[PDB]
Amino acid sequence: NIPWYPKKISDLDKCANRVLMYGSDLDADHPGFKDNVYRKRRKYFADLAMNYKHGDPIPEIEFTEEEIKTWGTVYRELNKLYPTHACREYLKNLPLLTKYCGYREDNIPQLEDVSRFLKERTGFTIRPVAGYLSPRDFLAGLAFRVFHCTQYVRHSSDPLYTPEPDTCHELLGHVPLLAEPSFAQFSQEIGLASLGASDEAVQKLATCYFFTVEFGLCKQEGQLRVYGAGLLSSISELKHSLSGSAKVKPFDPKVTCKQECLITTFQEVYFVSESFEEAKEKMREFAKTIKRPFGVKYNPYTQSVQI
Ligand SMILES: N[C@@H](Cc1c[nH]c2ccccc12)C(=O)O
Ligand SMILES: [Fe+3]
Repeated sequence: NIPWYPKKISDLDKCANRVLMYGSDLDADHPGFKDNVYRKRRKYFADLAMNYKHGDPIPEIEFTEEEIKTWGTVYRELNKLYPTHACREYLKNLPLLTKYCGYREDNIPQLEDVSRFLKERTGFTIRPVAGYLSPRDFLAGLAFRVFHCTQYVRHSSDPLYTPEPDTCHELLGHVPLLAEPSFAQFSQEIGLASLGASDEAVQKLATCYFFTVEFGLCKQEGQLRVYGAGLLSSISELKHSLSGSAKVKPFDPKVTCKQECLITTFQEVYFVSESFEEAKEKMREFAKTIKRPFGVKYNPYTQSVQI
C-alpha cells in the first residue's frame, strides 16, 4: 500500500521537521550534544525552522561572534585541503560561491541569499530544517529541487567534526555541486524515484545515497579523490578518508545498501567508484530497480508531480 508522498511543492509543509534529535535517536560524547548552554542556543534555530511555511523568506540570522569565528576556521582549513582532496567537479564551482554568494572567512552566508543564487543557477531552493531529516522526507524534497538545510553552527570547541549536520555542512558540502546543472538534475531524478516507494525500497535507496553523495569517493586520473558532502565539511574526516589508513571498498549497490549509515561518528568504511560519472550512473540504474507500481514526472510550471 503506497505510503503518503507530497504531490506539489507546498505539501512539504505537511509533517515538516520530522528530524532525528539528541536525546531521542542520537548520542555521542561530544560537546555539540553535551554542553547544555549550547543546546539552548540551538533551540533558537530549531524554532525558526519549525515555524517556516513554503513562500516565506528564510529567516536572516544574527550569528554570535563565537559562531562567526567557527565558520571562519572551518572555511579556512577546508579550503587548504580541497585542492588536494576534492574531485574536480567540486572544485569547479568554488569561485562562483565567493564571487556571487559572498562566501568569506569573516561572515556566514545567509540561506535566503544562497537559495536565490541556486534558483537562478539550477532551480534549487532551500527550506530550513531543525536537524537531521528523515531520509524519506529528504529525498522527497529533492524531487521538487528543494534542499532542506540546517541554520545552526556546530559547537565552537570542535571545528574539525560535528555529530549532526550544521549550516557549514550544507554550505560547504552541498551547495557547490547543487550549483551544477547536471548534478542538480541527477539529484531530482533520485528524489523522483523515491516518491511513494516501500519503506524497504526507500531504506535501500537512501543508504546508497548516504554512501555516495554524503560519503562517496571516486578515482580521478589514477588517484583517490572525494565528492561526499559529509567528508567535504569535516576537516578531520576529510584528511582521514585519504590518509591511507581508512577502509575503502568498491561501490556496489546490492552490497552497499546493507551497510549501516553512521550519523554520529566517522564511518567504518568508504565506497569508491571508478569515476565521478560512474558514481552517478550506478545510482541512476539502482533507483530504477525499486519495483514501484507507477511512474512519475515533475512539472516545473505547476510545481507538481504527475503520475
Ligand atoms: N560530520 C559532519 C556533519 C554530519 C553529522 N552527521 C552527518 C550525516 C550525513 C552528512 C553529514 C553529517 C561534519 O562534521 O561536517
Ligand atoms: Fe549532507
